[PDB]
Amino acid sequence: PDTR
Amino acid sequence: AETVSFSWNKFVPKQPNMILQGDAIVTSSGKLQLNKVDENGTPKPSSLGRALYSTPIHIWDKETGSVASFAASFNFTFYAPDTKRLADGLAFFLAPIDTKPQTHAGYLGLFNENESGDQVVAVEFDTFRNSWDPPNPHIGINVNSIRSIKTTSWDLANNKVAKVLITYDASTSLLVASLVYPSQRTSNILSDVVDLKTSLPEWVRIGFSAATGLDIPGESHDVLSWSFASNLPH
Ligand SMILES: *[C@@H]1O[C@H](CO)[C@@H](O[C@@H]2O[C@H](CO)[C@@H](O)[C@H](O)[C@H]2NC(C)=O)[C@H](O)[C@H]1NC(C)=O
Ligand SMILES: *[C@H]1O[C@H](CO)[C@H](O)[C@H](O)[C@H]1NC(C)=O
Ligand SMILES: [Mn+2]
Ligand SMILES: [Mn+2]
Repeated sequence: PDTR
Repeated sequence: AETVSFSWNKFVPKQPNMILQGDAIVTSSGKLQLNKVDENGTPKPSSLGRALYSTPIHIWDKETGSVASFAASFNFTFYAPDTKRLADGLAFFLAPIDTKPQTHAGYLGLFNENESGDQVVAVEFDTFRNSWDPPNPHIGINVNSIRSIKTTSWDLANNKVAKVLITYDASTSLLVASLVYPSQRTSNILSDVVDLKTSLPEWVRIGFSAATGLDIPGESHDVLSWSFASNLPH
């Protein structure tokens, strides 16, 4: 799960 | 045969052989503090700092087609207040003469989600898992992209001294990077091939970029010493  | 070399075991404020960018400063205690930090040591989110060696390095020559070999070594530490939530990381890199900071956070101030802006070659010490990343912190060799062409596991230690050695052999085009924590007696190592001619301009600057996390503090990054030596034969 990558952020932004 | 061109050569250059330098070394030191402290940094020193306002030293004019050093180009600072972003949040970078040199402390009175002689550390290259790459990230913004509050009064007691705690990193601020969306910090990014870079620092370059003043002198451009002649990395390859178009006329003769020859390529430089080189070696870089340095000690670095990090402070993470919460050891289970970490902040992107730190990298050693070569970039164009006029290189400026790129996207921060997970791109480490070195690359961008789009095609590109600079031509960058780097060895990353990556603490946070982005979508392009393998699981767990790692060392990586990055060639014009944040997606490392190869990675290996990196045995983090909060606060402890990491002794890095990075070498490039033009005769094999092999970039090799090793990390050692002498207090832990742990070692890590990585190697892959990289064509400098197709990934960098003839002249580059070398240096460090370190980014903290977007929404979170994560970890600060301090470089304590630095050596480099390079050789461009005919
Ligand atoms: C990595 O580099 C640093 C800085 O050169 C070394 O720490 C310094 O050396 C001695 C350690 O006993 C002290 O007098 C200094 O105050 C230290 N400086 C700083 C800024 O911390 C460190 O020992 C080196 N580690 C290695 C080569 O393993
Ligand atoms: C999103 O935030 C996290 C910290 O929570 C990391 O900094 C991560 O690298 C960020 N994502 C991107 C794409 O920069
Ligand atoms: Mn990452
Ligand atoms: Mn990575």
